[PDB]
Amino acid sequence: SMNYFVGNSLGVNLTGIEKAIINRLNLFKEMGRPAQCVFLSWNRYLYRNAQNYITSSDYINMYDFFQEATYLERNEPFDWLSYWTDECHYTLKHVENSHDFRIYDQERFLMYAHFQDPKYRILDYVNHFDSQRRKVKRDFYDVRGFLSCSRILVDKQQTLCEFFYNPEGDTKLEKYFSYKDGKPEVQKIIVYYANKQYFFNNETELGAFFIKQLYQHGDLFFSDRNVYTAPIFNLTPESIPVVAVLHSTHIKNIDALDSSPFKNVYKAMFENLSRYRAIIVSTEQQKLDVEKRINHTIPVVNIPVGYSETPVQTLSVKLISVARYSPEKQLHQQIELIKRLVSYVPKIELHMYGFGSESKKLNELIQKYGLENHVYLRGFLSNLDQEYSDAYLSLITSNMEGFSLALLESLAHGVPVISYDIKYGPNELITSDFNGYLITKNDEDALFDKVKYVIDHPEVQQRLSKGSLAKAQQYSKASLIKQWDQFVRLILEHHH
Amino acid sequence: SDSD
Ligand SMILES: O=c1ccn([C@@H]2O[C@H](COP(=O)(O)OP(=O)(O)O)[C@@H](O)[C@H]2O)c(=O)[nH]1
Repeated sequence: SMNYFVGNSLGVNLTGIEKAIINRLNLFKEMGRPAQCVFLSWNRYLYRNAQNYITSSDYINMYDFFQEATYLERNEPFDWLSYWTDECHYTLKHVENSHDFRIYDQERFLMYAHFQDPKYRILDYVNHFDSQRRKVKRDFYDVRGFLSCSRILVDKQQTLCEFFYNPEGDTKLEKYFSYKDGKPEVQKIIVYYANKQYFFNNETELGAFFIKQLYQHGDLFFSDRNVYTAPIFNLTPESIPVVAVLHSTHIKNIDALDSSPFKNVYKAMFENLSRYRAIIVSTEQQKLDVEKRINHTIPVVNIPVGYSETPVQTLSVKLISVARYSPEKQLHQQIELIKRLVSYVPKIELHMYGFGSESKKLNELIQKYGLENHVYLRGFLSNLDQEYSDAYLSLITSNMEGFSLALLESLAHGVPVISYDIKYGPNELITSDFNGYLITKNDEDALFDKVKYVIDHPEVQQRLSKGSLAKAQQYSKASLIKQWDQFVRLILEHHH
Repeated sequence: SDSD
């Protein structure tokens, strides 16, 4: 009985979905159910990126699995430099301003080696050259130490084919490529597994094979990176139970519920809905829309993507905004709001945490309106727990939203909120006159009036802040555990 | 040209 959360990889900076997959793993750990993260892409850094969040036992990477490197950890470091000098009698030439070396057999140039670290304990790649200095092969090293993939080059350093090795050096997978729109596209895959050879045309067919090899009767799969995982499960049998998790809005236009096409990333799942046992969304509002859109052809269930768990409310009057600096969030309006408010409340300040394209434009409107000591673009911040202790109110002025971990955390710190009434997320975390207020989309005047009203009524802000503590508590770890356990119990018995 |  194993529960597989299938995303794609883990980066250095975790995306929303990667965060959601890890958080679901942690809950399943506590609850006591077997869970692992399944990753699909080839990433010879995955073990480093993962180390700060999960254990080697906690995930199976597809390429690690067929390279017999699942659960493996770091080798003892290996002095490549002395191997090449003392054992091989090669001549090494450090490149300045880098962690690189050219490697020579006397006058002959052999190899170009990139080390990751400046202590040269993490060999990253090594390029090989023929007698005409043509670069013929690239050797790509896993951070754990072994040579993970060799890549054969043609023409202008174009990728022709790749070989993937277990740590002892045996070839376990082959891949062949042809270029399309300037980029290599897979045209074949060979896999050496079970003392046999297996053949495929693309990486969706290999994933489907991967999935089948993990499946024992009783297992449960979760499609979390549906642009990739949904085409894969669509090529595996219906006897293998799988739940589609959506992690954003399901349609290109939220304003045409009945008719808007589904988002591109969810098309293949929605076109083969009977493959999946259920869909999981993060809000009750989105559960209701998807249920109606699919005509209840399968269960839809809302389970939040995050949970709630320092001094708070230590109250100048601090407004806050935790939002990427992007068009959707319409952060200028928050500047406009402050423009009007400072004349009535001049001890006011508005801290906007996040980053993005729209920073320059936002800095300008600050200068234009003389608010430089009232509106601060504070950038991205690794933890905001100190920033929340003295926040009077938070503001959301976006035109489209999703369930916000940030909003959930801010409500755990007693910070009430005023938000436009847009989908999705606001309505999930914000009961009007309980922990904040919901405003009609783009009503900058009702926004002003409601923001003004709470400032002029601290005792209201107390109620709202107490309501935010009450709101947060409904998203407890144990609340999420209970939903998840129930959902898994119910899904598996219907699939009996 | 020798690095990537
Ligand atoms: O400046 C920032 C902005 C966001 N976050 C964190 O990003 C997470 C996800 O927030 P949200 O869902 O708003 O991010 P989005 O998915 O919109 O980028 C939350 O835990 C926030 O605390 C942060 O630490 N600092």
